[PDB]
Amino acid sequence: SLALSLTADQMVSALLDAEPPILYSEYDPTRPSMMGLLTNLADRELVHMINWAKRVPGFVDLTSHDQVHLLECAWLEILMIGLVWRSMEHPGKLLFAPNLLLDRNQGMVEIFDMLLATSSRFRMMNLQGEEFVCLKSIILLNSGVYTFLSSTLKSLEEKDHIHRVLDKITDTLIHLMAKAGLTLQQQHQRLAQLLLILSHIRHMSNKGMEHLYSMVVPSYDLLLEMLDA
Amino acid sequence: LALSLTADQMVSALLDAEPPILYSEYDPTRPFSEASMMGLLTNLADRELVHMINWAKRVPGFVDLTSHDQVHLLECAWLEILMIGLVWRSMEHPGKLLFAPNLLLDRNQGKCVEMVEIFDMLLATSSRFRMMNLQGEEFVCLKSIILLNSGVYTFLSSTLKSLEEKDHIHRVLDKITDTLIHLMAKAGLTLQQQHQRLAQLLLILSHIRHMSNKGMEHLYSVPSYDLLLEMLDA
Ligand SMILES: COc1ccc(N(CC(F)(F)F)S(=O)(=O)[C@@H]2C[C@@H]3O[C@H]2C(c2ccc(OCCCN4CCCCC4)cc2)=C3c2ccc(O)cc2)cc1
Ligand SMILES: COc1ccc(N(CC(F)(F)F)S(=O)(=O)[C@@H]2C[C@@H]3O[C@H]2C(c2ccc(OCCCN4CCCCC4)cc2)=C3c2ccc(O)cc2)cc1
Repeated sequence: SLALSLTADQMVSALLDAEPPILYSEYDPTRPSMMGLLTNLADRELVHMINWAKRVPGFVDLTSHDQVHLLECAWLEILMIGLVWRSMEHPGKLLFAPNLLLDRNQGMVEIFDMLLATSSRFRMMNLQGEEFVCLKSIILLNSGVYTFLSSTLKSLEEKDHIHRVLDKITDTLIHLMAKAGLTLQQQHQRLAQLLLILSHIRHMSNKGMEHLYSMVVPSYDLLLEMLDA
Repeated sequence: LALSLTADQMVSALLDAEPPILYSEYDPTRPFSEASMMGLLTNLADRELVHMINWAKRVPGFVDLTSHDQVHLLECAWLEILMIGLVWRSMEHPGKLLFAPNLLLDRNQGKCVEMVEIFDMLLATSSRFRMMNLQGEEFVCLKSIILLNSGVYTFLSSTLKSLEEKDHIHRVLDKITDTLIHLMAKAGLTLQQQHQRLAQLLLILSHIRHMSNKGMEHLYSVPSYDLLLEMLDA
């Protein structure tokens, strides 16, 4: 596997090159709904996410089935971390798209507040683009790894592979911090601080999901089809 | 005092603060029904909660926070703490959850649901801990991280006080991180292995959050603010 042979700098480069573009809401600036705009935006982001996933080093070494399970578990967290990153330089506001910039007053409010808090945390920490892409990849690989239903040798090799790629991403994060001039202590601390926020993103994704089942999630089969294509 | 602790004193303080393992209500009618399974687990959890508050009060830095912030952290973290305790106890019992020494359940007895899905996840966490050879000293660090980290991002914070509280939480979390690293360095791990193992332990916390959320979601009808406040004051 090419992925396990990458240096820190090549891992960063691969992830930066794979980044999807920032998409616009289909809001017509000449025409005078919220869920409609977000749904349409998310549906377009999802197509890019599948193609971005395929470019995350190590991801395509997995079976199609395991690729889908990871996307199933991670998709909402990935959209959410994207949103939080885009919003970082806009305190008090969520930048769903350049033409859909919302404050607290608008759009559940609970989930909004949590997204804003994550954004403030990223700002306070001076989160860098290179760090962002590492975290986004970690979410993809980590979110679904503990819930693989299979007991075959293959499933064991797949889990092991995921853990090895996650270790590479960890090495990458540490290398970026050492290059930026952080001491060893600061490196371990900052890595912990970044990984701990992932647990908040899991939470937000779960609450988002919970607030939905008062009323569509991409199915296994839909995701499998999108991967195959 | 908490920010002046060395790695070794932090470990010591956490080890000394560990709550006892409780027993489930003696001699329930077996086999279990949904109602009585939930009855036994609820009673067990309610008793564990009192000990958890006493344990929390001894986590270095926790009692420096306002009562209000102490409660908010326990509110967000309590189920994750019970869950990580269960996973730790179950580590040396593959395929089984050790709710208590006298309540050791295998997957088959999860099917008393609406349960089995969350059981499977708990078992997977237990196997992950086993495979990684998770040590007691590491466990107590992780459990403290959950307490301090789970509720820290959802402080409705405008005041300088709220900012100093959050800063304090982050400084104590940094100390726990240093502590975990020190334990790993002492155990003989290289620098690379140290960073990797720390990452692997912290990433499991995200799965424990998930299990806590799903547990909550599968609840078809939580310790109140007032209960938690009262237990802290006492
Ligand atoms: C269905 O899944 C959820 C889960 C939670 C919520 N939410 C409202 C709550 F149900 F919770 F009340 S939410 O958590 O607040 C969610 C976070 C943020 O706001 C919502 C939203 C958001 C809306 C709608 C959507 O549908 C797209 C999926 C529909 N498609 C998938 C497969 C093809 C056909 C159907 C996804 C995402 C956001 C978003 C958007 C973009 C972004 O780049 C970043 C963030 C809403 C929907
Ligand atoms: C039988 O039907 C199900 C259905 C699902 C599950 N669950 C999945 C499974 F665990 F079986 F795999 S579970 O819902 O996720 C939940 C996790 C675990 O089992 C339940 C339970 C649990 C019960 C109750 C409770 O407090 C109840 C209320 C507490 N008090 C608050 C204020 C005063 C009044 C009440 C907390 C916790 C557990 C526990 C318990 C202790 C522990 O040390 C570790 C774990 C289990 C059985």
